[PDB]
Amino acid sequence: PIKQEISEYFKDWMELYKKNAIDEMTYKGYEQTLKYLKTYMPNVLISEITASSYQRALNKFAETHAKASTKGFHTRVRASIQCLIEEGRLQKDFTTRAVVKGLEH
Repeated sequence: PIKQEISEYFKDWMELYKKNAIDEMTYKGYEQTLKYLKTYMPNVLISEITASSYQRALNKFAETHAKASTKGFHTRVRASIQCLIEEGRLQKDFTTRAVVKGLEH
């Protein structure tokens, strides 16, 4: 079972598998994505997120960010959900088909 806030977990995750492992300038991205997560998805529990929820959060984000930017957010969040799946703590990867990443230009 996986009961925790999406934002909280992301930080937990990044500091475990990304922190000192990846480039410094690159880690900045995860810190940003973390920040974003805290904003667009406040007390959102990982176990409540649905393909729709996520797509919706992603849309709201796209209406104030560029495509490239919104993409980076998604991709990074997606990666954190993977280990959650692999570990067998999360049933369905809601970020799976939500591949739709609203643009801006």
